[PDB]
Amino acid sequence: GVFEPTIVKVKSLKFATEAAITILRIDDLIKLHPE
Amino acid sequence: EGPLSVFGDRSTGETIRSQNVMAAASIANIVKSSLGPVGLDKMLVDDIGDVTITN
Amino acid sequence: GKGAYQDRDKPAQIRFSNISAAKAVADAIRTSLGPKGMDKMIQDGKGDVTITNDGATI
Amino acid sequence: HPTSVISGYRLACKEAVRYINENLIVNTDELGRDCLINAAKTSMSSKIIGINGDF
Repeated sequence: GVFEPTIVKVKSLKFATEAAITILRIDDLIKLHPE
Repeated sequence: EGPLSVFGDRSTGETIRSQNVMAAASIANIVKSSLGPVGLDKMLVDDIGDVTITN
Repeated sequence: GKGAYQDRDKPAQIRFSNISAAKAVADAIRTSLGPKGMDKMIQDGKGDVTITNDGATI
Repeated sequence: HPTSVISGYRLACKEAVRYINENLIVNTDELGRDCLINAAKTSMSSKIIGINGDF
């Protein structure tokens, strides 16, 4: 009697992959000083 | 620095990829102790002393 | 030839400073070019964060 | 090259979701009340009201 809705596993996989891809596409950073 | 006078700090190469991974990794470690039926809870005390307990 | 001495070096220096400064910008965004180029993160002084590959936006 | 890695991730995600439609359990096949009760109990574990699930 251990159950979870499928829309939890299904949506978690999609959201995690998108957040992993966007971070992975960064090779350099530029930070501007406060005015 | 020399070229690219931008008035700011820039990082390139392996410097920013490793730094990004640690920043992402540290977030997981905060909440890794709140998963599963054997998980536990946390307090979050602000400056004004208001207490909050949640996992 | 035999004369026409150039006694002012400032024009010769400013041109070489412009060559170095302009070349530096082209080397900065050289990476973001191509089907296998990558992006950049720009953090403003306000705190805004943008991730982009567009060359005019950078 | 990371663009090769990114394409590898997307293929894995798309195939995993297609596969997950084989581990499906039909709600109506299970008892209507039992499946709802157990699902609520499972999502209520690891909380302050864990052992109080049945109530």
